[PDB]
Amino acid sequence: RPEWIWLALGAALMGLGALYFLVKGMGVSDPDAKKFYAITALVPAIAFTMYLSMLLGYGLTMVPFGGEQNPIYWARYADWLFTTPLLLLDLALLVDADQGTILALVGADGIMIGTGLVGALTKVYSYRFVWWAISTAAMLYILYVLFFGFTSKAESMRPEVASTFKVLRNVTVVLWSAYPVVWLIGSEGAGIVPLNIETLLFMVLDVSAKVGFGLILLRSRAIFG
Ligand SMILES: *C/C=C(C)/C=C/C=C(C)/C=C/C1=C(C)CCCC1(C)C
Ligand SMILES: CCCCCCCC/C=C\CCCCCCCC(=O)O
Ligand SMILES: CCCCCC
Ligand SMILES: CCCCCC
Ligand SMILES: [Kr]
Ligand SMILES: [Kr]
Ligand SMILES: [Kr]
Ligand SMILES: [Kr]
Ligand SMILES: [Kr]
Ligand SMILES: [Kr]
Ligand SMILES: [Kr]
Ligand SMILES: [Kr]
Ligand SMILES: [Kr]
Ligand SMILES: [Kr]
Ligand SMILES: [Kr]
Ligand SMILES: [Kr]
Ligand SMILES: [Kr]
Ligand SMILES: [Kr]
Ligand SMILES: [Kr]
Ligand SMILES: [Kr]
Ligand SMILES: [Kr]
Ligand SMILES: [Kr]
Ligand SMILES: [Kr]
Ligand SMILES: [Kr]
Ligand SMILES: [Kr]
Ligand SMILES: [Kr]
Ligand SMILES: [Kr]
Ligand SMILES: [Kr]
Ligand SMILES: [Kr]
Ligand SMILES: [Kr]
Ligand SMILES: [Kr]
Ligand SMILES: [Kr]
Repeated sequence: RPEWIWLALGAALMGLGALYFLVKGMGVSDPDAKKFYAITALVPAIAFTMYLSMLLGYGLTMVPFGGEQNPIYWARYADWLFTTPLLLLDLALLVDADQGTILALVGADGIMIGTGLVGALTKVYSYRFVWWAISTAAMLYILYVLFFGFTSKAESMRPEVASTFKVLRNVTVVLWSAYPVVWLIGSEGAGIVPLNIETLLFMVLDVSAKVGFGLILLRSRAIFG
């Protein structure tokens, strides 16, 4: 399986990212700051587990569509189901979002990843893209609440919080927006690029969205109470 190279590198970078965050957090006692270390280290730990599972051949299924048997890594969606809500919780704790907003984001993130997977398992080529469209609408709902709602909340807090939140907000909009496009061009969608290139592109986005995001958050004074 040519994609195995990117599964192995993906596992190695998520694993080292998780260990990095844990070692950096050992120099921290602030209760507020520890909550962000715990969440931010768990995200690449979950991704490490799912990349290792896919590398060893677990979390793969064949879906017939477009008159072919198509390899679909469903473990990718299992990873995203747990990690995308932890990343949204990092942002929600930074701007001290209320519990209702937190539930609405988790729910919307559940629809985004759930309909993602339904589309990936859909046997009628055409309907794959209806589910992609619903998943994308849910992502746009999330990015709207983050970009407009959370910025407004962050601007009513201390400037250190507004400043860190804006950088994390900018990275999230850019990286999250790439995912639906990679799905469209990859083996899950139109099959313009082969599985091994889809895997490489998801791996770069995942490492950027977990380790990159995590470095920006945990280097900031905004996480201290
Ligand atoms: C750690 C990984 C992260 C930040 C993953 C993000 C994943 C997405 C934003 C996925 C979104 C998708 C759509 C909006 C369209 C349909 C397919 C998905 C699931 C790739
Ligand atoms: C600049 C990046 C913004 C990304 C988050 C929003 C994603 C798109 C979702 C729905 C459309 C929102 C309408 C945007 C108009 C701008 C309004 C304003 O700046 O006052
Ligand atoms: C056929 C794979 C189903 C995915 C389980 C969440
Ligand atoms: C699906 C679009 C979400 C934006 C809310 C105004
Ligand atoms: Kr590797
Ligand atoms: Kr550690
Ligand atoms: Kr956590
Ligand atoms: Kr996991
Ligand atoms: Kr895990
Ligand atoms: Kr596994
Ligand atoms: Kr799995
Ligand atoms: Kr799983
Ligand atoms: Kr998982
Ligand atoms: Kr988990
Ligand atoms: Kr969460
Ligand atoms: Kr996020
Ligand atoms: Kr959240
Ligand atoms: Kr909710
Ligand atoms: Kr929910
Ligand atoms: Kr979720
Ligand atoms: Kr899922
Ligand atoms: Kr579409
Ligand atoms: Kr999808
Ligand atoms: Kr960015
Ligand atoms: Kr970015
Ligand atoms: Kr986009
Ligand atoms: Kr998109
Ligand atoms: Kr496409
Ligand atoms: Kr990418
Ligand atoms: Kr990227
Ligand atoms: Kr980043
Ligand atoms: Kr860090």
